[PDB]
Amino acid sequence: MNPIIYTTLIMTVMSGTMLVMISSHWLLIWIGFEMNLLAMIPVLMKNFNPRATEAATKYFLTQATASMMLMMAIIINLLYSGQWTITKMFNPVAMTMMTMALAMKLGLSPFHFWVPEVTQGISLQAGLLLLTWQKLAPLSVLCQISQSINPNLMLTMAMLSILIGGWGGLNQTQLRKIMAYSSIAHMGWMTAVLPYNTTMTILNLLIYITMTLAMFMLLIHSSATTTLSLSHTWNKMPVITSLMMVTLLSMGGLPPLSGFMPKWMIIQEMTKNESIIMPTLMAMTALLNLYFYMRLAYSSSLTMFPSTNNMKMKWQFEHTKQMKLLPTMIVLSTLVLPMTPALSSLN
Amino acid sequence: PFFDVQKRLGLDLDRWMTIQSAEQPHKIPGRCHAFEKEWIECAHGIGGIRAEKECKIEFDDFVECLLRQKTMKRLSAIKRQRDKLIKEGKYTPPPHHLGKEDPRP
Amino acid sequence: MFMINILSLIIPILLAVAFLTLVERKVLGYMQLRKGPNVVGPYGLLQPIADALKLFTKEPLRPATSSISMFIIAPILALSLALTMWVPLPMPYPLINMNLGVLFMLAMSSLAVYSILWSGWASNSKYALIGALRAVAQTISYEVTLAIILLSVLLMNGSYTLSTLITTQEHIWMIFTSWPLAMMWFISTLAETNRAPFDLTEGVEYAAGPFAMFFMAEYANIIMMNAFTAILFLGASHDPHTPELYTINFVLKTLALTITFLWIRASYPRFRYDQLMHLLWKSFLPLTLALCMWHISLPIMTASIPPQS
Amino acid sequence: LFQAEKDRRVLQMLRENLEEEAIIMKDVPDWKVGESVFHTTRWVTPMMGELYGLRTNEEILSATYGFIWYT
Amino acid sequence: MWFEILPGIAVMAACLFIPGMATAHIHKFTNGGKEKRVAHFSYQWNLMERDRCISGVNRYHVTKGLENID
Amino acid sequence: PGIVELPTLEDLKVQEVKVSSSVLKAAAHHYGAQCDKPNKEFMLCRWEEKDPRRCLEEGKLVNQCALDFFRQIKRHCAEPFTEYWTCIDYSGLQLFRHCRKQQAKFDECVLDKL
Amino acid sequence: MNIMLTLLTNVTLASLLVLIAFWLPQLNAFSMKFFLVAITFLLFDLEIALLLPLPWASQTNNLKTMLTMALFLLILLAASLAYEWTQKGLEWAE
Amino acid sequence: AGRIASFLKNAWAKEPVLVASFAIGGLAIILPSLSPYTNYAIRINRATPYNYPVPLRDDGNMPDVPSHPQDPQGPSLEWLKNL
Amino acid sequence: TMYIAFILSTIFVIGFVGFSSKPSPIYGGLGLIVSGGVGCGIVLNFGGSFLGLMVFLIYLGGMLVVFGYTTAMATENKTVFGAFVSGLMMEFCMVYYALKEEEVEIIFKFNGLGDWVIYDTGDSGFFSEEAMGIAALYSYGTWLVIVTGWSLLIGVVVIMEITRGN
Amino acid sequence: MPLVYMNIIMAFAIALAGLLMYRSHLMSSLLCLEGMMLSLFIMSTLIILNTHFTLANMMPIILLVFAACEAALGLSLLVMVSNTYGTDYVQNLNLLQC
Ligand SMILES: CCCCCCCCCCCCCCCCCC(=O)OC[C@H](COP(=O)([O-])OCC[N+](C)(C)C)OC(=O)CCCCCCCCCCCCCCCCC
Ligand SMILES: CCCCCCCCCCCCCCCCCC(=O)OC[C@H](COP(=O)([O-])OCC[N+](C)(C)C)OC(=O)CCCCCCCCCCCCCCCCC
Ligand SMILES: CCCCCCCCCCCCCCCCC[C@@H](O)O[C@H](CO[C@H](O)CCCCCCCCCCCCCCC)COP(=O)(O)OCC[N+](C)(C)C
Ligand SMILES: CCCCCCCCCCCCCCCCC[C@@H](O)O[C@H](CO[C@H](O)CCCCCCCCCCCCCCC)COP(=O)(O)OCC[N+](C)(C)C
Ligand SMILES: CCCCCCCC/C=C/CCCCCCCC(=O)OC[C@H](COP(=O)(O)OCCN)OC(=O)CCCCCCC/C=C/CCCCCCCC
Ligand SMILES: CCCCCCCC/C=C/CCCCCCCC(=O)OC[C@H](COP(=O)(O)OCCN)OC(=O)CCCCCCC/C=C/CCCCCCCC
Ligand SMILES: CC(C)NC(=N)NC(=N)Nc1ccc(Cl)cc1
Repeated sequence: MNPIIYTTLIMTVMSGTMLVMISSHWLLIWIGFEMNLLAMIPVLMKNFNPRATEAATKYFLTQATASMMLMMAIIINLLYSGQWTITKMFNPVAMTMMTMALAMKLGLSPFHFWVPEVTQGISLQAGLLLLTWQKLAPLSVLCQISQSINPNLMLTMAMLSILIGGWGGLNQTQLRKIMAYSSIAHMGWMTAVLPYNTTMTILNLLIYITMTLAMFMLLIHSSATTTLSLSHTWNKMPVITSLMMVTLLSMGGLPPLSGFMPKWMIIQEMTKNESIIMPTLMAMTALLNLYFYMRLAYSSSLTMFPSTNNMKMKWQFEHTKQMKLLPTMIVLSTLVLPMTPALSSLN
Repeated sequence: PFFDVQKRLGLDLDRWMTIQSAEQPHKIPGRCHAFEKEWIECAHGIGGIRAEKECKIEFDDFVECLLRQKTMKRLSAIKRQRDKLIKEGKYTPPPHHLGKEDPRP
Repeated sequence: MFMINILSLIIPILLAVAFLTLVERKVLGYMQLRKGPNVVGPYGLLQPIADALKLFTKEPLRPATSSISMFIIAPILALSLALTMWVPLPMPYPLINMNLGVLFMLAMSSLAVYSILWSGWASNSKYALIGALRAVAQTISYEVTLAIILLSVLLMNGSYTLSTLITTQEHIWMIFTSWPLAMMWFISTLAETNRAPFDLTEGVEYAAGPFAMFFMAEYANIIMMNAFTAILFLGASHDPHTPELYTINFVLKTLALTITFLWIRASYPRFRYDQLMHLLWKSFLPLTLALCMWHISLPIMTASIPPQS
Repeated sequence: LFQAEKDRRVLQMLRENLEEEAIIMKDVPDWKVGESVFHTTRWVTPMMGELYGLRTNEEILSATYGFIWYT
Repeated sequence: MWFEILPGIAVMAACLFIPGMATAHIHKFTNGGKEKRVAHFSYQWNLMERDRCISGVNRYHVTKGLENID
Repeated sequence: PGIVELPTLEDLKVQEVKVSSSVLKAAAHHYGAQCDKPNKEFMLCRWEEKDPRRCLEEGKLVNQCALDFFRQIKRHCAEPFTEYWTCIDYSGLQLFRHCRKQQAKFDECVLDKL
Repeated sequence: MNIMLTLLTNVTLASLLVLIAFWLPQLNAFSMKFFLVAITFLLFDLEIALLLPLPWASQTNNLKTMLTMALFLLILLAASLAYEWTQKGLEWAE
Repeated sequence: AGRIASFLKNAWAKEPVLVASFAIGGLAIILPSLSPYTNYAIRINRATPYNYPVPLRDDGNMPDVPSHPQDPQGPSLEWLKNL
Repeated sequence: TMYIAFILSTIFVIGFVGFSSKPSPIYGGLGLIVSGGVGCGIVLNFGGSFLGLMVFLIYLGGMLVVFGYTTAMATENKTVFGAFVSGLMMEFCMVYYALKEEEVEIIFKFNGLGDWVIYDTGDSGFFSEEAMGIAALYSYGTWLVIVTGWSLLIGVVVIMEITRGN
Repeated sequence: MPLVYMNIIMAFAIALAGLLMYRSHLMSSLLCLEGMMLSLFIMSTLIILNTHFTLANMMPIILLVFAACEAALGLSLLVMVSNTYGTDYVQNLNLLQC
């Protein structure tokens, strides 16, 4: 792919998301979604191989079905209200269809399989962009339409997402599938807190994006896509393994790291509204995520797996490409707990 | 979520198309222009919760103009009663409804 | 009376198709220094009848490995769409006066593309299928070009009404106004109708009766295209009290255009497939877009925007 | 002139329909004659069904499809 | 010679004359010797309906005038 | 909610202008020039009241003005007007372009008489 | 109604002729280059669909804006054609 | 100007169709801006009456609003008549 | 009345049932063509002449032609008949319910009295409201034109890149 | 709401169900995807024309354009998959596992 074409497609994806986030018209929001998907498909199919083609095909099918459902919901809402402005939807059936379409776009359970499938199919940069941006946009739409969301359905989908992410991450071995299930669990947390405080939703989004960027960029730096491939990193650059370990600890919600702040704020907000059982179950279920994070950290940082012989040549040579904002994302993902009251600024 | 660039910069990207009581080409009015205008003027500036709680008469009038559910129900009831009456033969249509009348210019 | 009008529109078209076959044979003969059919009837005025009778009383060869549904539908669709495109044409009064007649013609042509694909896929033969695919590609490309040209021309008419076209051409000719568009329109109509130099398909499975259906559909399409071109670029003067003058003039212009079709077929060699494909996308399409821009800008810069009504 | 004629025709048709409704629905337990379905007292443009509900099928078809089917 | 092509062209012209002439004759016959009304717009359709109503014989082409009003 | 008030059929009766569209279109500019005041009053009433029931008297006045206008035309220029609207009626579109002679004669007649 | 009757008559006559001709003697007893043409045709057809409502758009009072938008659409169509030309999407080499 | 002149000369001998298309497009883009009749076209489009001219209630402070269609006040299409 | 629009809608649903039962790609394409023609008839009968002709032209001539063209250049059961029968039975049951009374037990509430009843007595003059609204895409709708053109150009680039291979 | 809207919504639901129930081919899935857009276009144009929403008449055209672009993208993906595997069967798309 030509660099000019690649940057044009990236800017088209970003422009589609910006159009979705700045448009007050349902037709314009749908147009932004269509543009985002259209420009996103080649980014997935950059490195051409049958696995990438299959991942792109599955992603296209899922996103097209979600877009059709979203347009149907828009039309149904227009039928009973005659309004195009994105506000509290005036029809429960249209609201349910919109919620299901946005859940399918985000990856919430039971619409989650395509997330690990595509993430394994595509490369690390494609997975990073996919997760981050393609979860950034529908969450903005949901935050705009929050006041009409059915709490029962939203919380059911959120809890299912958390459980499914935990169990999938427990069983998986591939780094990209682990990241996909982590994304599913964090989206579950965000959508669980969504019907109560969109500010907490945005805070969780920002923290999750920072941690995911840090983890994916560390994986790109180490050029590891499996557990055993990552197990050789300690013999070439042990600093990266330690940074990855602290990032994994933060993603598990362990205090006093940055990952504990979203869970803490969400628990507080949900327990303000006389909801105890849901926060308790959500907090207890994150232990599965922390378990597979710790299992991944054992193989890379806290132990020394056997190495190979060409690693000496690896030592002789030096990394050339420099990651952008990697130290900043590492610091922001582990040491911003004492700056929690900035959520008022985020408000 | 919603960065109101249109309101910040004074643009009109889609607010012209948002509602059907706005400026239409050749001043073509909508089907329910009056009802929508009344609902908007009732609900403006009081917030979503108060708009839903208070402008219920206006919203119901707008929805009735849009869908014509109650009017269709009333017409169907009248038609059903007329059909039942003419089945027994008690009621007979007038000449104009029967088809022998002079229309109006 | 409407059924009488429909029949008066339909049957003379088929008779004209048959005698157009006869006229094409005679004109080709006289251009090639031969004489053409002058034996079957007086000056050969029984050859279409003899050919029709033979093709009807000829044995068919329907393949065993063929979809009978498509094999029957394709000629029916082709003939129906060939006959349908005559109802909005004014001469001087259309049978069905439509506010948007041009879009109806475009839709009818686009549907008429389906006949080639269905006939190719009905034979269940690989080579006929490949030929049908190439024909479909050529037809859709020249459909794009025809649509852009027809959009460009009607910007000086004000609407999609052929009666309004006549009113516009009351004074002078759209061929005088926009002759490059006339050139490209004529060439694109040739390519769409698959006449020489664009008869790549004929340069097979159907025989006997069903073949005659396709032949009649193609010749009716040729006559309809010539009549449409005559109306669009060679508008005649219409007198409301004596409409027959316009009918005579329109028929003469249509005959002249069809005779020009036959003349070109006799005169010129055949294009290659890739050569004719490059002829459009690299020579006609850029000029068509430029002329579309020019014809959009011209009424605004000269304050000559046609009336909507 | 056409606006006045249209208003007069619409009012006459509405009055005829009201009289026929009063004649027919004279035995329903609770049925007000001429009752509106809107909370407002503002004039509402009559629907096509409100005008041609009780008339002949030929007139109904003419009123609903005459302009569409005329070519 | 080349004029032997004329009989076929003559037959083609005779065949192509029939549609337009027949359509014009039928339009004049079914409308009382006048061109068929072109109702391209709702205003024209309303005019036709008003003409039919004022004629009262259920024919829009039966025109009435000053002798009808007074 | 509420009962729709409708005028009775007795007050909805008025002498209609029983002329065809061709006749109306032939005498269109003159009709608009001569009966401008009642027509404008009725249109203003309709656009301000937004209710057909509130402007019946204006409609009756419009009908009366139209009838007076047509009677005045018939008293003086009945034959030129008849020729003009016969010429207009023939055209399917009822164009003014094809009757520039009958229109000229009618305009000469009305200018000299009225 | 008239158009429906005309279509029915045309279809009926075509079917009758086809069936008469069929039974009168029967008395008794992926190429990638070809695919890209279809996609390019579809995209240009969508552009044509956008460009169709031009005759009515010339009657508006915002003539400058309408002209700018029409020229913008045509320039984008030309740019798509030029991009395909330069990237060899119109080549029939093999 | 030698290089551009040579480029135009070569293009006019190798791709005359492309040269003609680009020239036509350039003229189409530029000419309407540098034309005096665009304002006339806009005025003609604005002068065409589609909707009914709903009258105004007289208040005694409308000197420029005519009281009759034939009154000298109000817009005049004399420019369109002589065009 | 004659319930012409209702009959057209029923035919539309039947064609959809067939093409969703999917006996084969070609037969499904033909059923989709039939359903598109029926929908164009529905919108034309309602009064959207330009939109109906636009759907006809675009959908059938360009969109379903390329589908068949791709299918024709590839050439690569009791379930279909069972699905078709089930769909026909469901549609007939819904039609019978709606005709007998207001079928409100569905997620929506439907009242059947007439598509002529649901119409309005308003009318325009010397212009088409649909045509003017669609032509307002240039006077108004400047943003829509820009975003749609950019989307089309990006789609051209996308289909160029994906089919490249490598 | 009248019965025409009911039939259009039922057609959309049937098309959606057909897409979600694959049989052998990916082409049939794309066909079912395009039927949903046809139903959406019909519903949108009926709603807009019924309420005389003049400025909304341009929405169905934009919807049709974007959905046709999506259809072209899907056809490109389908032909790439067919060139890779030999058939357009959805059974071959199983290299990636959940
Ligand atoms: C094999 C493929 C077949 C595909 C199609 C299968 C289904 C066919 C469905 C037919 C629907 C008919 C719709 C029109 C109904 C009447 C509406 C009406 O009055 O419209 C007035 C309008 C008037 O035109 P207008 O647009 O000028 O209207 C404005 C002017 N006023 C309002 C004054 C009338 O008529 C039309 O628009 C005419 C075009 C109709 C297009 C739809 C029918 C296409 C038929 C050809 C395709 C099918 C051929 C099959 C051949 C045999 C194959 C085996
Ligand atoms: C096979 C060799 C063909 C050689 C060329 C034949 C056509 C000659 C025209 C130039 C070449 C073709 C260019 C494209 C078509 C141009 C059409 C054109 O201009 O046509 C001109 C005339 C019609 O144009 P016109 O001059 O009559 O129309 C006037 C138009 N207004 C009023 C708007 C200014 O048509 C013909 O000459 C017909 C030629 C084909 C038919 C040949 C057989 C008939 C011979 C003449 C019979 C005359 C009596 C007929 C009955 C009269 C009853 C009252
Ligand atoms: C609008 C469509 C019109 C189509 C026709 C237009 C042109 C018509 C030209 C016809 C000129 C007359 C032809 C006469 C040919 C010779 C007739 C005769 O020789 O044949 C007889 C039998 O032939 C027929 O009976 C004559 C048929 C003449 C033509 C009839 C009209 C053409 C049919 C039109 C069909 C149109 C629909 C088809 C469209 C494709 C056998 O006679 P025979 O055994 O030796 O008797 C001994 C000879 N003697 C008496 C001199 C001693
Ligand atoms: C203001 C600061 C902007 C900063 C960001 C700029 C870049 C953002 C991305 C591009 C945004 C384009 C802005 C579109 C807003 C449209 C509204 C504005 O432009 O008014 C229009 C004015 O029309 C003008 O002609 C501008 C048309 C749009 C600009 C020309 C095309 C630019 C395309 C840019 C993107 C191209 C993508 C592909 C690049 C190759 C519409 O006119 P309108 O008010 O309603 O009615 C007529 C009233 N008039 C007569 C007084 C104007
Ligand atoms: C250079 C390109 C040529 C290659 C491609 C050409 C393909 C042609 C294949 C030739 C095989 C012949 C069968 C295919 C056409 C079938 C035509 C047909 O069905 O005709 C039926 C009809 C039957 O008689 P009726 O008219 O119905 O009754 C009155 C009797 N007097 O006509 C006949 O007489 C034909 C009957 C016998 C002919 C069939 C005998 C040969 C069959 C062997 C199988 C060959 C199939 C070919 C496979 C092609 C792919 C390898
Ligand atoms: C003497 C002239 C007087 C008038 C002069 C006025 C100014 C004229 C300016 C003309 C600009 C010059 C353009 C000509 C150069 C075009 C490039 C060229 O020469 O051809 C190369 C090559 C063709 O060669 P091939 O046969 O395909 O391959 C050969 C293999 N051995 O061209 C290309 O690569 C494509 C480049 C152009 C793409 C055209 C696509 C459609 C664009 C035209 C639409 C016009 C829109 C108008 C907009 C204008 C404002 C932007
Ligand atoms: C191009 C060659 C094969 N054609 C002919 N010389 N005549 C022709 N196909 N025969 C014919 C004549 C009239 C009719 Cl209605 C139908 C078919």
